[PDB]
This record gives sequence, C-alpha cells and structure tokens, in this order.
Amino acid sequence: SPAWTQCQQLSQKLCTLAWSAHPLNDVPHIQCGDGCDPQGLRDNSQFCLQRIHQGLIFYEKLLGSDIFTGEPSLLPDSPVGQLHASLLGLSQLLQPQPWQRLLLRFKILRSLQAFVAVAARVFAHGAATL
Amino acid sequence: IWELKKDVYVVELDWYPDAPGEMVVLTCDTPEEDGITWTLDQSSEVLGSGKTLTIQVKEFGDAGQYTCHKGGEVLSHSLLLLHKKEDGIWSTDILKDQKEPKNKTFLRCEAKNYSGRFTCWWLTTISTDLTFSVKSSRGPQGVTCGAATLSAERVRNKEYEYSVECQEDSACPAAEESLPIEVMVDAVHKLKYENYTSSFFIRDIIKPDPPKNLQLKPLKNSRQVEVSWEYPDTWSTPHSYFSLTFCVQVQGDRVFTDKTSATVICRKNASISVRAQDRYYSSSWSEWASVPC
Amino acid sequence: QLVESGGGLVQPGGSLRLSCAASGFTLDYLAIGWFRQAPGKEREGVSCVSSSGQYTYYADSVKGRFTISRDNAESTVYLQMNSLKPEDTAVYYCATDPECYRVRGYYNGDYWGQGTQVTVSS
Amino acid sequence: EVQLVESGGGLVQAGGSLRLSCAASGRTFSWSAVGWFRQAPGKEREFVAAIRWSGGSPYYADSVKDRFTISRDNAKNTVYLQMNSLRPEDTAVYLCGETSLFPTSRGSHYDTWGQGTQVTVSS
Amino acid sequence: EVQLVESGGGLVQPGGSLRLSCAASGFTLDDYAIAWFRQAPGKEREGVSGIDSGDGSAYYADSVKGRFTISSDNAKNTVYLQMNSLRPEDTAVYYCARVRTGWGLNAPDYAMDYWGKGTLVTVSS
Ligand SMILES: *C1O[C@H](CO)[C@@H](O[C@@H]2O[C@H](CO)[C@@H](O[C@@H]3O[C@H](CO[C@H]4O[C@H](CO)[C@@H](O)[C@H](O)[C@@H]4O)[C@@H](O)[C@H](O[C@H]4O[C@H](CO)[C@@H](O)[C@H](O)[C@@H]4O)[C@@H]3O)[C@H](O)[C@H]2NC(C)=O)[C@H](O)[C@H]1NC(C)=O
Repeated sequence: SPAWTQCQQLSQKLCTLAWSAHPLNDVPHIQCGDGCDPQGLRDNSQFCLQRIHQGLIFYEKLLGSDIFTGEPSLLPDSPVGQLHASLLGLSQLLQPQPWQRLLLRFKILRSLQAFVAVAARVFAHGAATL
Repeated sequence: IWELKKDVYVVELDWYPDAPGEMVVLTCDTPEEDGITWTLDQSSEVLGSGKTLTIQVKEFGDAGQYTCHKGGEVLSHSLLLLHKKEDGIWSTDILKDQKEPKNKTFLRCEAKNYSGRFTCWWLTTISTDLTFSVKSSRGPQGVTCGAATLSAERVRNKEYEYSVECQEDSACPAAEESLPIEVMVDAVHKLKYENYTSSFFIRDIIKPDPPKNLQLKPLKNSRQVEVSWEYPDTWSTPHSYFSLTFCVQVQGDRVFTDKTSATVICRKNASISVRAQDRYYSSSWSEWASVPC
Repeated sequence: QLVESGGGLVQPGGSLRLSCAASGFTLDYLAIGWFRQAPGKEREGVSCVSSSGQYTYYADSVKGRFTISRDNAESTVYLQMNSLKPEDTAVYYCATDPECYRVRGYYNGDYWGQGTQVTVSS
Repeated sequence: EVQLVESGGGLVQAGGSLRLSCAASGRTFSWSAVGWFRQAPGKEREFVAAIRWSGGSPYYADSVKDRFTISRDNAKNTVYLQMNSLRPEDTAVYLCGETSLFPTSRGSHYDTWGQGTQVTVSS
Repeated sequence: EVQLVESGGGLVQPGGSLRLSCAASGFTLDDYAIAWFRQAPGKEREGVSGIDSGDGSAYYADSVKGRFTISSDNAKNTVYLQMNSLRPEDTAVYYCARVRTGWGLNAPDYAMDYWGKGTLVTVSS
C-alpha cells in the first residue's frame, strides 16, 4: 500500500535537486536482483522499495556528514539543503580532512543522480499501473 | 615490446633527434632451433641467424615484417608496428579531433535507449593501408562489438567516417550503472600504431530519437493549436517506466511538458518543433521533430 | 551550453554588459560564475552568483565596478562592468560554479566554451 | 596525387654552397614529411634529411648533421636543403620524396618521388 | 504460466484484408511492449509491428507501413493486427512476441523473451 503518486512527485523533484547541485568509494546501488523492473514490481514491490529505502538513508547520512558540512562551506541557499530534506521525506514515505574534499562531494552527487533516476522510474511506473 | 595479436607486436618509440631507441629481441615461433635465418619485409638480406634476432628500433625503417626461415621454408612472421611518442605525447594522426564536445575528442559514442546497445564513431583522412580493431568491456567481458565499417564520406578536406555497433551481453536496463563501459580502438596505418579510449556510463551517452507523429488540432480561437506527438519507436519500453520530457518551440514561444500534447499560438508561415529528453536524468536532447502551422 | 555575448572594444572608464545564455535548460537553481583570461596568462575568477541571487562573490580587482545579476526566466546571467581599465582586457567566460567554489578561492575539477573578447584601449 | 619537383643543382667550387629546393603540389596527409636522398656514382641511395610540413624537429642522417640544413616554406609549399662547405664527395643526384611515416630513412617508406637535381662539386 | 496465443490465420486473395489477434497470459500488458514478427517460408524471422500497450504508440516496419494497424485491448489482454491490401509477399507465419524491458518497439528477435506458436497467413496470387 505505497503512496505511489506522492513518491513519484518527490522522486522526480530529487532528480532536479541532485542535478541542480551539480550539473554535468563506496555507496549502495540498485542491482539486477533488486527487482526494480516492471515484473519485479508487479510480483512484490517490497523488494525494490526496501532497497530504495536503504539507499535513501545512506545518502541522507552522507549529506549530513562533515563531507558536506566541512570546508569549503556550502552556500546557505544550496540545493543540497533541500536535497537532504527531500531524501528524508521520501524514506519516511516508504517507512514512516582539509581541502578540497569537494572531489568526494562530486563523487557522491554524481552517484546520487544515478540512484534517484532509477527510483523515479520505479515510482512513475507504479503510480501509472499499481 | 608487447603483443597486440598473434604475430603482431608494438614497440613504443620515444623519438627525438639523436637516437637511441629500443633494443628488441625477436624469437622465432617454432620448435626448431638450428639453421634459422631472418629477413625484413621485401629484402633477401639475412639480418641474422638463430632462433633469436636483436634489433635496435630507432625509427620507422626498423619496423616492418620480420620473417624467420629454415630449409627453404618460412617458419613464422613477426610484424613490428611503432607507437611513436615525441615530447612525451603519443601520435594521434589516424583519427581526426572532432572538436565537440571538447578538444581531444577522437571517439564519440551514443545510445538511443537503455538496452545495452550503443554506437561509437570516429573520423579519418586515410583511405588505404588502414585497419581498426574495436574492443569493449564494463569495468568483465560483457560487451560484444561488431566490425568497424565506413558509414560516410564527406568532401571539401576529404574525411571518412567509421562506426561500430557494440552490445552489452548481460545488460540490466532497470538497474543503476556503478562501473563505466570502456571502448578501446586500435588504429593501424601502414607500420604506425595508435590507440583511442572512451569511458562512459550508458545513461550519459543517451540521445533519444525525435518525437514522432507530430500533429496539429486547431482550437476555437484563431491561431491557437493543440500540438500532439508520440514517443520515438527506438525508445526504451515500458514508457511508463522509461519516461521522457519534451520541449515545444514555435520557430519563426517555448513550453516544457512531460505530456505528449501542448497548446500554443501559431502564426501562419511558422513552425512548431518538439524535442525529447530522459525525464529523470540530464542526458542529450533529441533532434527536433517539426510541423508547419 | 551557455553562450557568452556582450563583449567589445571600449575606452578606459567605459561600460559593458556581458550575458550568458543557457540553452537548452533553465538557469533556475544554478550557481553561475564569470571568469577571464588575459593574453598568455592563466584563467582568473571574476564574479559568481548563488542559485537564488542572495550571495555574490567578486575578485578584489573588480569590486565597486563590476556587478553580477541573474535574470527572471530569461535564463541569463549578466555582468555589468563599469569604470573599465586596460587591466580588465581579456576573453570572458561564463560557467556553472556550484557553491561558487572557484570564484570563492577553491579548486575544481573546468571549461567549455568560447568567451567574448573584452578590450579596454590604453 | 602530389607531385614533387626539385631544382637548384649545378656545378659548384669545392668549398662553396648551394641551396636545393623541392616544390610540392600538395601534401597527402597533414602529418606528411618530405625527405632528401642522394645517389652518388658507385654508391647506394642514401638518406640525407627529412622535415614535416607541420614543423617540429627534422630527422638528419649522421653523415651530414649540420653542415646541411633542411627547412620548409608552407606559404610556398617548398622544402629547402642548404648545403654548406661542399666537398667533391657530395657530387650526386639529389632526390625528393614524400612519406607518412616520419621518422624514416627507408626509401620504400617514401610513396612519391621527384625526378632529381644534379649537384657536381668541381675540386 | 506466460503464454502468447495467436489466431486469425488463413487463405487470403491478393488485395484482401485480415485481422490477427494475440491473447496474452499470465503477465500484464501494461508492463511490456508486444511485437509482431513474420517468418516467410525459407526466410529468417523479421519484425512487423510493435506496440506500447500503456501508450497505444505503434511502430511499423517499412514493408508494412501504411497497410497494417496494431492495437490492443488492455481489458481483454489481447493485441490485434489489422492487415490491409495484402500481397503475395506478405505470406508468412505471424508470431506474437513479448519485448524484453529496456528495448524499443522495433527491438530485434533476440530482444523478445517469450514467443507465440505462430499463425499462418497465405496470400495466394
Ligand atoms: C595502448 O597503448 C599503450 C602504449 O603502447 C599500451 O600500454 C602498454 O601496454 C603493454 C601491454 O599491456 C605494456 O606491456 C607490459 O609491460 C610490462 C613492463 O615491464 C617491463 O618494463 C619495465 C620498464 O623499464 C622494466 O623495468 C621491467 O623489468 C619489464 O621489462 C611487462 O612486464 C608486461 O609483460 C607481459 O607481456 C609481455 C609481452 O606481451 C611478456 O613478455 C610477459 O611475459 C608478460 O606477460 C607487458 O610487456 C606496456 O608496459 C604498456 N605501456 C605503457 C606506456 O603503459 C596499451 O596496452 C595499449 N592499449 C590497448 C587497449 O591495447
């Protein structure tokens, strides 16, 4: 009984925020066996949704860590702030050092963009047929 | 020296005016050990005797096809190609710099969907004594490439376009790519060896085909039109999973929509154009699909 | 693809207004930077605008003369250059500078495109 | 195809100088190079020097390393061979070739040739 | 459980019209795209048309463009293939096939995961 349209709308917004935050080792990914394809979602949508939920929690903790809060300080109007908030919102919808550590932020944001795109496809399909 | 393919070797020559090159040891590929002689290309001159031959490779004159003989018979051939570097830069004569997206773009790849199938292409000014070899993998021999084929010939500058179709054997269109695909092209012109590599994620090389069946439905107000189109036939299925986003432009004004229809104001003598993009990932926009007012 | 325009040959103490067009996208929520490259010498950060226009950054050499601004759905970032001096002669490039990292004083990790020539005749 | 035409040869006093020129109609590739060769009575054809149109460092045979100088003129489409401190041993037919395999001293690597220019150094 | 059952094959006069159907089970049409392939005696399998059931968007191979119409009744879980102005070269066994996810409407035969037994259409000159 997932909130398909609410999830669809929020996941799409995450794609926009993730991109806005950069345009263009160590994370989780949606794999082949995660059942995020239409057939997997038809049979048991929980397998894919638990896996999307796990990834959301991982990225939110990373975005709240000193990798993002450290130096150089993000701008006070940064889309990262809203991205962090929207990750929380979606995971709650499913289950209610110096430098130049930018290189790591960009490695994270790039990976996050790939994750949220798969998630948005899952919710868009589910909202349309399930 | 290193083996490129059976009986084909590459010598990395660091060239500057005064020598001195690489000392290369060639070995005859035979169970034989005695009465072995060596020749180079199209000269009868015995370069050496024995299972082994020591060569000082300093320029293209030392490259070529070395052959080993015994009792009036050829035993093996060793083709030596050079990978020339001057001022620490490898030569890039065979492929033309496409100069788009950026500079030093020799290979260009594109995907019409998430199937795991893609095309790479490159340009050359060479028409003879040319060979290309294409290899690809994810990270892991998942990718099978076809043969490089001449796909176009542009005139004045007389350039030849080559293209190759590759396919990822065990592709999961609905999963998240974590390791990029690597495309490797070997280019051989006469005795000159060159290399070209491309690293990408399929999601980054996506360019959908244009929207199709672009139609206009006139509305109650003069010059006000209902524009409609459909997803391209080559695009990933189901469309409810692999969604696209559209841009509608009155040319002669702009509207972004996730729907396959829009209402705009038409001036007679003007064109309505539509292009598509992945809804969730910022990859390339398609070519424009157009219809007159 | 942002496009640079507005450059030209001007007299010292003169004015110019540079513009970066995006297409094919909206400049909504993007931090944008203006950079400059004088003959022979390295690329320099000039000015940067935060995604919402509230936070602006300027190189010490341009303060009080240059003013960066964003435009309402025109999908353009402007660079008003007042009281111009031969020292400001360069090709001006505009680029996405998320969090204004580069104009601010940190390093990233690049370019694109083609700039617009600004010349101040001494 | 591209044609090569060499000129500037003739009789010269042993110790003098002369500058040979090789006029090309084109170049087949942009990385193409022009190489000078010479054929002396009794001896085999010998590589002298080669230069690319695109510039960079030339390639010289050891026996001639500077007292001969290879240079080019892209506006004129000509390669020059400056010969200083000429000796009777330099008496030969000087020939011009085109190659896509720079650096090479191998005649067979040169795809097109000129007719040649006679240089006679009278001691 | 997954089945594709064709029907409608028969003997047709040149210029004749025929309608083919494909009954899908036990997967839902809106999850997949359905393609029709044709195998003329002694020839390799060829694509004819494809349909994204959820959209109604239809593809037609150059050989059938302007003559064939593909449609689907999601409720009855069936796909139809209206074949008009039929000609002797349209003689073939027509196959219904399910498109693997991520592939287009004009996907190759190896991009189909399930096939039907096929129905025979003979256009006798
Ligand atoms: C595209 O272009 C580049 C440049 O040509 C290629 O890079 C070269 O690739 C080859 C093949 O992988 C490399 O060759 C390997 O080199 C090793 C180096 O060790 C020796 O060299 C050092 C340097 O002084 C010595 O100190 C040391 O003692 C060694 O003598 C070798 O150990 C490898 O040996 C293996 O292969 C050879 C021959 O095939 C065998 O004799 C061995 O038993 C063993 O199996 C090997 O020779 C070369 O080093 C790379 N050079 C550079 C510049 O990186 C790319 O491979 C080519 N790309 C593609 C896609 O083909």
